[PDB]
Parts: sequence; structure tokens; C-alpha cells
Amino acid sequence: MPAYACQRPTPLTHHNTGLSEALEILAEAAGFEGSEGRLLTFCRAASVLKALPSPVTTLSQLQGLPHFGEHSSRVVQELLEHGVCEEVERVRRSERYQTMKLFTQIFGVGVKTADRWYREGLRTLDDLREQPQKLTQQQKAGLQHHQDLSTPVLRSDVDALQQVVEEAVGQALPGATVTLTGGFRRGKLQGHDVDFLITHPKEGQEAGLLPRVMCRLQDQGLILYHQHFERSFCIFRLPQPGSWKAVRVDLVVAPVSQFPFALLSWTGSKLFQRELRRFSRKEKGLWLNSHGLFDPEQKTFFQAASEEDIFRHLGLEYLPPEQRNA
DNA sequence: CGGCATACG
DNA sequence: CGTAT
DNA sequence: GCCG
Ligand SMILES: [Cl-]
Ligand SMILES: [Mg+2]
Ligand SMILES: [Mg+2]
Ligand code: NA
Ligand code: NA
Repeated sequence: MPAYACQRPTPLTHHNTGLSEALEILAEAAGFEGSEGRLLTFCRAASVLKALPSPVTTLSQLQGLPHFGEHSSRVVQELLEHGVCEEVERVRRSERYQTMKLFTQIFGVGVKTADRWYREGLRTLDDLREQPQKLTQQQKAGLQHHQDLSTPVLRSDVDALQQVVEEAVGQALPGATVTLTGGFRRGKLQGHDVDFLITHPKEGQEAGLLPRVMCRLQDQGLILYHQHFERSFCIFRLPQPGSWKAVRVDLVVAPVSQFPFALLSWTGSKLFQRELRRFSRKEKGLWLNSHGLFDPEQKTFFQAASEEDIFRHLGLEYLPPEQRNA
């Protein structure tokens, strides 16, 4: 078992679902407390289990696995022996965990804002609605639409959204293309948002594109919220039988020269990308981001024509999106 | 021990 | 500060 | 919390 998540295939569904979910509770709780190192270890340990070819049934099967030390091994041991890990259950029922989860799930609210509100004594969404003077416009929109944004987005929803985005993109710039990214490109059947990557085959033609796209979507009455650039974090009005629902949609523009890097980045998973960038820098001495791959010795950028190119330039076996579910 | 990904709005 | 993978 |  290699030590980096980008070195091994990780499918969307796997054979250690309960164990990985427990470790991810502890990762999430660590994040709520600002312990980024511990969050990363618990995420990595959970991801190792997702990459295994069969269920862990005995503690000895953790021997030699990366990112399993005394703490993560104890969690697994308790789940194997008793079906439950006392630390995990204590987190789950804690007021701190439940409230931080509720508040950070709001669009426009991060850990720091949620923690401040928690320390002020706030606990519920209606507590927040009672004092709207304290909310940003983004937070107001997140709170108004919270119920819809908590409802899973389905694949049928995604196909509908892609058509309306393509229509607006086609008027904004003929020849521009729309690619589905994020979790849906990795094969998810449900999600909490939809991610799109937009480019144009002629380098430079994509400059100024996103404002033209957003203006056209807003004129069609489809935008319930946006910040108005090359990234837009929107709330769309999606038709439903006899009604509609609010859906989070992210629109990103990249020049075609950078498209492979942007596609790789926005397809994720989040952990896969962190691990890939860590691997690039620490093992290969190359600096990776959503724009390119930089050699800091030669001071040159690696031209890539495909995701396959990027994996090759990092010395990694290619993984299709469906195997990047770290 | 230091390090833990990297960007944009 | 928030957002994203 | 774990690795190198
Ligand atoms: Cl980036
Ligand atoms: Mg997404
Ligand atoms: Mg997200
Ligand atoms: Na949030
Ligand atoms: Na998104």
C-alpha cells in the first residue's frame, strides 16, 4: 500500500465503508477545532481503507498500512470488537460537533465564523435568522436556501443544468465548451453541488467570458444568488415538477493551455489533489496547481495536452476520475 | 523535530 | 473572512 | 496524528 493517495486507485464504493466513515467523523471534528494536521491524518487513514481490496476483519490486517498508528488503530479495533467506537460516538452526540456541522454547512459560513457564533451561545438556524444584521449577503442567501441546499442533487438534475449552462455559454462565446467536473465526473450519483469547467479551443478567447455567461443566466431568471473573474459560486433555480429548487453550481473558466490542469484539479477529490500536490513537491520537486506544473530549478512550466500527460510527467500510473475518490 | 496543497472572490 | 477541488 |  503506497503512502500517497495519488499512487493507488480509490473507487467510489468499497469494502470498509463503516470504518472509513468513523475515521472521517474524527477528521471532521479535528477540523472544527482547527487541528489541520490531525484532520489530514484521519482523512488519509480513512482513504487507505477505501483503497483496500476486501474488508478489514482483524486488527493484524492494519500492520504495515500507512497512516495507521496508535489512535486510528484503536478506533478500528473498537469497531471490530464492539461495533462502535466510544470516542466517535461521543463526538457524534456532542453539542459542539452538531452545531459546528450545522453552521459550517451554511453557504458563507466557515469554521471561524461558526466557532465565533458557538462561543456567543448560538445553536440553531433560527438563532441566526433572529439577528440578520450580523449576516453577510452571502450568509443570508445560504440561510434562506439552506433547506434546498441540504437536499441531494441527482444525476438528472445535472443533465438539466448542463444544458442551460451550455445555452448561455454558446451565446456568450460561440465555440466555448462546458465540461462536468467534481464529484459527478468521479461517478457520484448524488451530490450537494454541480461543478462545471468552461474553456474555448482558441487560446485567449476565454478572457472576459464568465461575466458574459453570468449576465445571460441572470437574464433568464435562473440565478437566485451570485457574487456579482474566473470562478463563480452560484445558487441556481432548477425546475422541478410544478415547482423548482435551489441548487449550488460552480462555474470555472480556464484557458485551453491550462485546461488539463484545471480539469485535474476540479475533478478532485479534495484529498486526492492535496496528496497529488504534496507528492509533486516532496517526491518530484515540481510545484502543481490548477494552472500548471512548474519546475523551480529550470524555471519552466510543463505543457500538458491531457490529464494523462500530467500523470506521466509526475511518474504516476494514470488513474481515471472514478479511481480518484480518495 | 517540521511538515502537512493551493488557489480565487 | 468566504469559496473550491 | 502520523511520517520521514
Ligand atoms: Cl490551484
Ligand atoms: Mg462538487
Ligand atoms: Mg465542497
Ligand atoms: Na459553509
Ligand atoms: Na463545487
